[PDB]
Amino acid sequence: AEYRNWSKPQCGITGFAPFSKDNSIRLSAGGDIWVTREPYVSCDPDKCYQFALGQGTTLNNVHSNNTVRDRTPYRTLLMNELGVPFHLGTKQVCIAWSSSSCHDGKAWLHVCITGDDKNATASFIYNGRLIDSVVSWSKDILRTQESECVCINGTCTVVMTDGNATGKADTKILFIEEGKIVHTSKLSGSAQHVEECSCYPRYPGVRCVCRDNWKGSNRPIVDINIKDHSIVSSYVCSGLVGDTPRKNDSSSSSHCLNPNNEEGGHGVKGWAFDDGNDVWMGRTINETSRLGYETFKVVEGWSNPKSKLQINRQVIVDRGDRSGYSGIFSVEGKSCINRCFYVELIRGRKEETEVLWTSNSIVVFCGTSGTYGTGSWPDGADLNLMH
Amino acid sequence: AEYRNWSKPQCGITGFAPFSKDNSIRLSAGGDIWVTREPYVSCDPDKCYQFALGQGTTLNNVHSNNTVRDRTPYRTLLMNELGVPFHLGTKQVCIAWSSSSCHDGKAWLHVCITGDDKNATASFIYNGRLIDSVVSWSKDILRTQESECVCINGTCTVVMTDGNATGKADTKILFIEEGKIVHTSKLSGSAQHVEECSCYPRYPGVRCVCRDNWKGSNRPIVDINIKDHSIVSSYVCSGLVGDTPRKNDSSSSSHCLNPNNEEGGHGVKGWAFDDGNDVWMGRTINETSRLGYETFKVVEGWSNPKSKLQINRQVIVDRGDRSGYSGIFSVEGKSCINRCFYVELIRGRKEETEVLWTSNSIVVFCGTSGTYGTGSWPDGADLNLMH
Amino acid sequence: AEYRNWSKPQCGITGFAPFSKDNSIRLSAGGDIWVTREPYVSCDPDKCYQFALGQGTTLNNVHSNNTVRDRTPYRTLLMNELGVPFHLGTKQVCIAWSSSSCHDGKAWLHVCITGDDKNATASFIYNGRLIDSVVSWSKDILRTQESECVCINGTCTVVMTDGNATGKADTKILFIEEGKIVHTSKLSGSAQHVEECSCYPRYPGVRCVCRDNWKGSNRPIVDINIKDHSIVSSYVCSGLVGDTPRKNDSSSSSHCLNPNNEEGGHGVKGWAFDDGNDVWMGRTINETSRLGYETFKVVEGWSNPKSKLQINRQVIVDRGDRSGYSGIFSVEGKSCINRCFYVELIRGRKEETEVLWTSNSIVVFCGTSGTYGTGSWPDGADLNLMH
Amino acid sequence: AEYRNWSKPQCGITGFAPFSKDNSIRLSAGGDIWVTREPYVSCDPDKCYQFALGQGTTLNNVHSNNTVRDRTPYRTLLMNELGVPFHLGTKQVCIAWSSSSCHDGKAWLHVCITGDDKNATASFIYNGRLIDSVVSWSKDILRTQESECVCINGTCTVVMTDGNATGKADTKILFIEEGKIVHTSKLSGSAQHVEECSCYPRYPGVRCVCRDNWKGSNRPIVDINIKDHSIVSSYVCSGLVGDTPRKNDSSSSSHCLNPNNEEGGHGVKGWAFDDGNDVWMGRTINETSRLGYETFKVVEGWSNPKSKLQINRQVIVDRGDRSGYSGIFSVEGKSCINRCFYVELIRGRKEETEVLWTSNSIVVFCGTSGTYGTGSWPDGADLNLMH
Ligand SMILES: *[C@@H]1O[C@H](CO)[C@@H](O[C@@H]2O[C@H](CO)[C@@H](O[C@@H]3O[C@H](CO[C@H]4O[C@H](CO[C@H]5O[C@H](CO)[C@@H](O)[C@H](O)[C@@H]5O)[C@@H](O)[C@H](O[C@H]5O[C@H](CO)[C@@H](O)[C@H](O)[C@@H]5O)[C@@H]4O)[C@@H](O)[C@H](O[C@H]4O[C@H](CO)[C@@H](O)[C@H](O)[C@@H]4O[C@H]4O[C@H](CO)[C@@H](O)[C@H](O)[C@@H]4O[C@H]4O[C@H](CO)[C@@H](O)[C@H](O)[C@@H]4O)[C@@H]3O)[C@H](O)[C@H]2NC(C)=O)[C@H](O)[C@H]1NC(C)=O
Ligand SMILES: *[C@@H]1O[C@H](CO)[C@@H](O[C@@H]2O[C@H](CO)[C@@H](O[C@@H]3O[C@H](CO[C@H]4O[C@H](CO[C@H]5O[C@H](CO)[C@@H](O)[C@H](O)[C@@H]5O)[C@@H](O)[C@H](O[C@H]5O[C@H](CO)[C@@H](O)[C@H](O)[C@@H]5O)[C@@H]4O)[C@@H](O)[C@H](O[C@H]4O[C@H](CO)[C@@H](O)[C@H](O)[C@@H]4O[C@H]4O[C@H](CO)[C@@H](O)[C@H](O)[C@@H]4O[C@H]4O[C@H](CO)[C@@H](O)[C@H](O)[C@@H]4O)[C@@H]3O)[C@H](O)[C@H]2NC(C)=O)[C@H](O)[C@H]1NC(C)=O
Ligand SMILES: *[C@@H]1O[C@H](CO)[C@@H](O[C@@H]2O[C@H](CO)[C@@H](O[C@@H]3O[C@H](CO[C@H]4O[C@H](CO[C@H]5O[C@H](CO)[C@@H](O)[C@H](O)[C@@H]5O)[C@@H](O)[C@H](O[C@H]5O[C@H](CO)[C@@H](O)[C@H](O)[C@@H]5O)[C@@H]4O)[C@@H](O)[C@H](O[C@H]4O[C@H](CO)[C@@H](O)[C@H](O)[C@@H]4O[C@H]4O[C@H](CO)[C@@H](O)[C@H](O)[C@@H]4O[C@H]4O[C@H](CO)[C@@H](O)[C@H](O)[C@@H]4O)[C@@H]3O)[C@H](O)[C@H]2NC(C)=O)[C@H](O)[C@H]1NC(C)=O
Ligand SMILES: *[C@@H]1O[C@H](CO)[C@@H](O[C@@H]2O[C@H](CO)[C@@H](O)[C@H](O)[C@H]2NC(C)=O)[C@H](O)[C@H]1NC(C)=O
Ligand SMILES: *[C@@H]1O[C@H](CO)[C@@H](O[C@@H]2O[C@H](CO)[C@@H](O)[C@H](O)[C@H]2NC(C)=O)[C@H](O)[C@H]1NC(C)=O
Ligand SMILES: *[C@@H]1O[C@H](CO)[C@@H](O[C@@H]2O[C@H](CO)[C@@H](O)[C@H](O)[C@H]2NC(C)=O)[C@H](O)[C@H]1NC(C)=O
Ligand SMILES: *[C@@H]1O[C@H](CO)[C@@H](O[C@@H]2O[C@H](CO)[C@@H](O)[C@H](O)[C@H]2NC(C)=O)[C@H](O)[C@H]1NC(C)=O
Ligand SMILES: *[C@@H]1O[C@H](CO)[C@@H](O[C@@H]2O[C@H](CO)[C@@H](O)[C@H](O)[C@H]2NC(C)=O)[C@H](O)[C@H]1NC(C)=O
Ligand SMILES: *[C@@H]1O[C@H](CO)[C@@H](O[C@@H]2O[C@H](CO)[C@@H](O)[C@H](O)[C@H]2NC(C)=O)[C@H](O)[C@H]1NC(C)=O
Ligand SMILES: [Ca+2]
Ligand SMILES: [Ca+2]
Ligand SMILES: [Ca+2]
Ligand SMILES: [Ca+2]
Repeated sequence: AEYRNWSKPQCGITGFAPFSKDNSIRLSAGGDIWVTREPYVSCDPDKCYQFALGQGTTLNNVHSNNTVRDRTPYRTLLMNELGVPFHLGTKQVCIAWSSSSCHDGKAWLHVCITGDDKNATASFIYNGRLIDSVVSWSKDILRTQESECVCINGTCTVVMTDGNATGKADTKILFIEEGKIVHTSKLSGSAQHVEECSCYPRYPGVRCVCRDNWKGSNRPIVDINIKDHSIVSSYVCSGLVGDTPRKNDSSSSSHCLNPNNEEGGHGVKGWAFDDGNDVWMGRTINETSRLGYETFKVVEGWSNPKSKLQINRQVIVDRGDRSGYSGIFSVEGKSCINRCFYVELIRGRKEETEVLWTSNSIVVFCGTSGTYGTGSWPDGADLNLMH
Repeated sequence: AEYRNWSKPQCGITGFAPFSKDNSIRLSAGGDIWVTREPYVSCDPDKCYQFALGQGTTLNNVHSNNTVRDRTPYRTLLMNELGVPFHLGTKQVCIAWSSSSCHDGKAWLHVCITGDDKNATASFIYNGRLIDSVVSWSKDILRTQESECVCINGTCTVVMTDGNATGKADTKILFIEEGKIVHTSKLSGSAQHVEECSCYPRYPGVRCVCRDNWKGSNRPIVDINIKDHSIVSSYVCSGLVGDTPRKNDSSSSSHCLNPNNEEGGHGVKGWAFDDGNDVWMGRTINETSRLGYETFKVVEGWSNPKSKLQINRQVIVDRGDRSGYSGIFSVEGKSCINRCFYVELIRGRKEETEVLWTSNSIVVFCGTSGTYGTGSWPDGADLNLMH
Repeated sequence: AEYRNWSKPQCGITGFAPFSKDNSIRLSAGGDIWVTREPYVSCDPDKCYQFALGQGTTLNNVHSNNTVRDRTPYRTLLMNELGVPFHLGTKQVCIAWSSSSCHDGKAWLHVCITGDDKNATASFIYNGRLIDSVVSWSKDILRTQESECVCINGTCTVVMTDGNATGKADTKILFIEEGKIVHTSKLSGSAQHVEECSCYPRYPGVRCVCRDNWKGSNRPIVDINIKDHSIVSSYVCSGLVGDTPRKNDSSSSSHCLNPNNEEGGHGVKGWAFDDGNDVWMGRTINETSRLGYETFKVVEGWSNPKSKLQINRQVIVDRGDRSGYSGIFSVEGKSCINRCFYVELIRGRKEETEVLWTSNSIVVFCGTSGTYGTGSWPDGADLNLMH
Repeated sequence: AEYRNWSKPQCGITGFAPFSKDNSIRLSAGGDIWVTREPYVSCDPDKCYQFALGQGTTLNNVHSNNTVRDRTPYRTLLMNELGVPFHLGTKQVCIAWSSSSCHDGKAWLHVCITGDDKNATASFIYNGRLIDSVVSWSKDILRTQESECVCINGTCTVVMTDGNATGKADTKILFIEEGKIVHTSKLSGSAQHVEECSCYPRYPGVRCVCRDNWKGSNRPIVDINIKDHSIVSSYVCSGLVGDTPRKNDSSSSSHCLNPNNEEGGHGVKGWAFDDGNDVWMGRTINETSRLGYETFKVVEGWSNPKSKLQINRQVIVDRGDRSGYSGIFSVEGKSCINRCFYVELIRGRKEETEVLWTSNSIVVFCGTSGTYGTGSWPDGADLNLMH
């Protein structure tokens, strides 16, 4: 077995085709299913896997009460093959209320953060063995991507943040080899606040589209040179911005090198990627809450901050149904690298009070060069009947 | 590992021997079992697998209400080893309310159709990665075989239909190589309406026996030349016809090249195959509803439209118990290709109103050259006790 | 991989050491567990597997009512690794209300009998594919060993019976190669009635100790020459007889070549094997019902019909707890062949009326050349609490 | 595959990082989970596994009543991959109310003790086959380590004890090769009473830190020469003693070669290991009951009986939550041997009377040479809600 290099061109993409759906919440009304949140997908050279942060409990279970909370000692990283719902046979690969995983061609790396908010620990687990660990450096919720990291040759990059979420924080890029931290780079550039990055290989390096909880609804970009460990950062230029909350499509604006100072203070994990000067992106349909999910291409949106020209829109989750985090993963093919994405479908507290729990299911789409129709693939659970 | 060619003679067949039974519904009264329909079987070079379209729910579950419906966003293709019932550990391999799967000797191909009725998407997934996709062409429920496809050398064929079910529709044969659609052929011949084909390798090509919802109770045949992509079609000549509804065995008639215009408008998935001039077939026992299942050979039934001479009848499901879809799969042996079949055993709405759900179990028989007795292997669940 | 020959000497045996216990019934009071009976054990070159005839239902399930019945269309052969209880993920390898399985070094063979009592079908499944089948020859419950068969070189033997149980029947020995019946030998010798044989390799051939429902409480022996397919039969000489019902140890008698005409009409599956002129055997402790299980060696018991000299007695199940069928399996070691056995622990109807079901758990002991203590390992479920 | 030698240096350790947590009890309030106690961890060259002594029942199950008892015929050794909770699919690898397991690089060895208290049997199972067994020698609860054994070259050592727990007993060290007992050494040295040893490879030999139920709260040490089978024993010198009950840190004393005669009569399984003249150890936080768990290094604590200078303290379980047994396991790396430990988190009777059962979950930490923060990772189940 060989290290991955991702040294192939991105595949031609006219849009996205359905790929997987787990129906986790619907099953949990008649079965023993983990309570989860912050899920993601990542693939080794053979199969794809779905991950999520468990809440140390099943859904039909007294311990699912108050699982809206984000950090407990009971949260672990769950790992299953894509399409296998999180049942009692699921392997808990580490302790974590924030995590990232990736496969370098030979083995899995998991970055797992747990412990106290003001003094958390990141554990680096490679090939099933703990290789390294680092303590929180700003003493304020050390946290990482909640989606897959990227390994090129033998070196994996992962973006971690520590500090005030709605303000100035310390973001670092770690370079990890067989689980060992071999270098640490500070975030550099014009992206001020960066969190929950959705990274993807863009040979010779790594590109990430992130979440800005501070001063903007246009997403930060972080480019990682995996050889000299240099970092450049900016924002997705597209005048159609990708975060939530945001202004409506008439009033919204963006900049290539600065936050847009529109609907700052909040945000959501999301993704985008470049196709020449165009950008492919997803986002919630509703501008203020996490309802619906839509995907489209913005013509010149990767370079033109005034471009509002979208095309190839697809509705993934219709506007009336709940969405959540979303993120990108990459799949190596015969001759090109495809881009896929997952959407977290959050149900429960606080927005829905019929139940006491908070959990999610997922839906997964993959890039295609063929043709496709329309549809909507929501969570589909009836919370009024789950009593 | 090598591509399959199926370049062996069909095995001598005196009838069929019991092979597998899952008891899915009986278990679901005391366990967490998927609600399913439209199941089928297919084998890689080593093991056999059972597939079905899940309904995104278990049986003992509030979400099993109204699962008589055929297309929802929650339906996925379930895949287990043959004999393993669909429990919560079952892998959902794709999103689908219509599907087909086959193994070419190296990896699995899944054809998965989901989305809106008037604008559905077929996803082509090979070796766990999405390779291609195509949109509905007639904007009227793009749909496929609900049983295994067939791969010869590296090329898999699958029959898809789009358009009016009880009338004129557009049926195409797709040629797929490592998940990529390499050619598309239009249905040609005297079979007017063709749906839910049961295909089997008949080297050098592929043969299918299908369902005619339009003008006939004799089953359409489709012959696929896998090299030049040419298509010839006709009907099973046998005066004992294989569809449901149908006329009684005295009044029924058939033609080799035309629908019999008897009990048109309805139908059911089924199968048949040729043994020289004879045809081996199965069908429901009751002429008007899906009750019972019987298998027999019609002497000269593959070529004589007037032949009503059956022999080697076996009762698979006695006349008083519910059956459903059935289909063929092929198993490569040491020196010959065997033919096997599955029978869907449907329970629930609308015909049985004691419950609110609709699901099935299955029973599987394989061709034999030995001897066999008699029996009946129904679903066996007591719906009156499942409250 | 190579065919097994079992061409090693039997290991030195001073008794038996605990090996595995599944606690199936205790678990079923708080989990989804198959209802089973007639279990057995068999090992491929790497691991050991436990088999049983399922009743097409779990225990906590309305369909477990009246599972005292022996033959239904819903019974299947369950197969798990030894120590894994029969949960919903268990593979049902075939349809069967009577079965036998063995591994020849390359793949598994399963002999599976199902269908009507007066017209049953034996299915021969090798390496996951149906290879052969045979119909009942006496039209009276074709039935087989309910324990492992034995393969030497490439040839597996299995003993099947058809006809009146409490009288004259037709017993045949089948020789099976890669699932194909290559020869059939009629039972020959002085063993008149032979059923539910417990066979074990005794190179160059196969030896079986069986159950006589007709005229005796001393167990029949069947020796199978695997090359010329010749059969010799007799009885276990030991004056301490191995069947149930039987006379007390003072009044019991035996013969090497004839049934003892004591407590004829009934019986139970069991086992014994030779150690020079000595016999190692197990049997129920109670003489009339299936209570307790004990193992011992009878000095000269393999050749002396008057020998009542036992030694190395071990209690496996104390006299007050329920036992059932038991049987032998063989495990190839570095330089010798060990002998092990399982005991079925039956609970439920008809003897226990607190519940409506009938099922079993198992306990497994293996031959040892070391030392051992005492104990008792019953089923341990409290049926009064399972309501 | 090759035998393990553990011929690498111990890894540099600044403390311990979180590694795994199973949340077994929280899940059992909404799922079918084994009742267990006395768990441990052990790793083959590829993955780590979690073991425990099952009680032959699940938690939500009438048979979990009175599972505070230590020895029943229903207790079996459960084995799962680390992180997979003990669900109904868990393999019961042997019968045991006391056990030890280890992997020599080629296969697993399990030492399994069951049977009567005054006449128990140890079964030695290697590569899935029973190879040897030995009877109790002092006729008073033959018992072993309840954590992993250690194999160097092809030879595994395991420490077993038989006799009065709160007094003089007979402790032997067994040397096992491919499951066969090849030598037996009597405990020799100044450690009088030795039980439940936590052993770890310290090339060229094996070192164990044990529990003294007799005359001391300082832990016995046993050094095993794996070539000449010689045994030296002593006590952990550290003036901060590792057992429970114990005196407070001001009043406690220790000796290198004698029990401290403080809080004799009781004790708990635990661990420690040497780092030059320093000792790394864990222990309960509360001096008298099994509440809390803390880890630290005692400067010169491996050689100085008066040293009370601790540093690098970490709280594993805060002082108000229940702990239990703990033990060490070793993980071979690229160039060094790491040391990890597990902590049993006991819930239920007798200390907690809201429920009738007694069970545990676990938490696992691994040695690290990086940095870490703080936290507390208790069991987290709410027993008041589990009714
Ligand atoms: C079955 O499924 C398939 C696959 O899913 C479906 O096909 C997909 O359908 C969707 C939905 O329509 C399409 O996405 C939309 O695309 C258009 C852009 O494409 C159109 O316009 C292009 C540019 O045209 C202009 O220039 C050309 C010269 O270059 C000139 O000729 C022309 O007259 C015009 O001036 C055309 O190139 C393009 O034609 C091509 O494609 C056609 C297929 O669509 C085909 O017929 C042609 O042959 C040719 O190949 C095409 O006409 C986007 O406009 C659109 O996004 C708007 O609409 C969505 C709702 O769909 C809405 O959510 C968005 O916000 C956005 O709406 C804003 O913009 C509109 C235009 O500015 C405006 O009308 C709206 O009111 C709204 O304005 C608001 O926002 C803007 C900023 O965005 C702001 O400034 C305003 O103030 C205000 O706030 C979608 O992205 C897919 O491309 C299409 N996919 C494929 C592969 O074909 C199919 O529908 C399904 N079939 C059935 C039966 O269900
Ligand atoms: C911890 O666990 C271990 C391992 O499990 C336990 O050790 C095991 O213990 C069991 C139970 O005792 C033993 O099995 C029994 O074995 C004896 C046979 O062995 C004894 O007798 C041998 C022959 O002695 C005669 O000849 C010699 C000369 O050859 C002469 O010296 C002697 O005086 C006598 O004349 C001896 O060789 C043998 O000694 C050897 O072993 C000893 C250990 O046991 C050891 O001390 C010696 O050093 C030496 O090595 C030994 O004394 C069987 O008799 C016995 O079976 C009877 O008892 C069981 C109940 O245990 C009962 O169910 C059976 O039915 C049977 O009882 C019938 O026969 C008896 C004798 O005829 C009679 O007294 C009974 O009333 C009864 O009679 C009825 O049946 C007969 C037909 O059977 C009928 O004709 C009558 O009319 C009537 O109906 C057991 O098989 C194991 O061998 C032993 N295992 C080992 C490895 O040591 C240990 O007990 C446990 N420890 C603790 C503390 O729990
Ligand atoms: C985020 O997480 C990280 C990682 O977990 C946290 O960092 C860890 O924090 C813990 C908790 O403090 C530390 O463990 C404690 O370590 C100290 C020993 O280290 C201190 O003392 C050393 C010796 O100092 C002496 O000598 C030097 C010269 O050699 C001289 O300069 C000095 O003045 C003094 O005389 C120092 O080397 C050491 O400094 C080093 O480390 C510092 C970081 O801590 C750093 O600032 C320095 O730069 C330098 O590198 C340091 O000052 C142990 O004393 C302590 O154990 C005591 O406390 C725990 C509670 O924490 C208690 O449970 C123990 O029982 C014990 O308390 C007894 O002893 C005390 C001293 O004797 C006494 O005050 C207590 O009352 C008590 O006495 C009782 O017991 C004794 C016997 O034990 C008995 O005789 C008495 O009668 C009585 O019964 C802990 O082990 C970790 O080392 C530290 N880890 C790391 C990697 O840094 C961090 O806190 C977290 N951050 C946040 C914001 O949460
Ligand atoms: C996190 O950072 C934000 C900066 O965005 C801080 O909020 C600012 O606080 C000052 C002083 O109270 C106000 O004048 C500003 O209006 C706030 N800014 C915004 C954008 O609302 C916040 O206090 C920081 N948190 C901590 C704990 O330091
Ligand atoms: C689907 O096709 C059928 C043809 O079989 C159409 O039904 C026919 O409709 C015409 C006009 O209403 C009637 O005169 C015929 O008697 C019908 N034929 C039969 C066999 O019943 C049907 O309308 C078509 N559906 C659509 C949506 O076009
Ligand atoms: C085929 O099945 C149908 C039911 O689908 C049977 O028709 C029923 O017959 C009984 C007795 O004649 C009537 O009371 C019912 O009203 C009928 N049911 C329905 C739904 O129409 C029919 O008898 C079966 N045919 C054969 C040959 O067995
Ligand atoms: C099965 O065989 C037994 C022979 O063991 C038959 O039972 C005998 O029947 C005759 C005639 O009724 C009686 O005189 C004998 O006493 C019976 N023998 C015994 C040992 O009880 C039995 O009838 C046979 N069953 C069938 C269906 O033929
Ligand atoms: C187990 O050993 C202990 C020795 O520690 C025995 O307890 C002692 O018994 C004597 C006589 O009754 C007392 O004088 C001592 O005070 C006891 N010692 C302690 C430390 O409490 C105990 O009896 C032994 N058990 C058996 C069954 O022999
Ligand atoms: C160690 O744990 C024990 C309990 O095992 C604690 O003792 C309890 O203390 C409270 C408050 O002092 C008393 O009300 C209880 O009666 C005690 N319980 C028992 C069972 O004795 C003790 O406080 C703990 N010690 C430390 C240092 O935390
Ligand atoms: Ca934002
Ligand atoms: Ca029809
Ligand atoms: Ca008998
Ligand atoms: Ca002690």
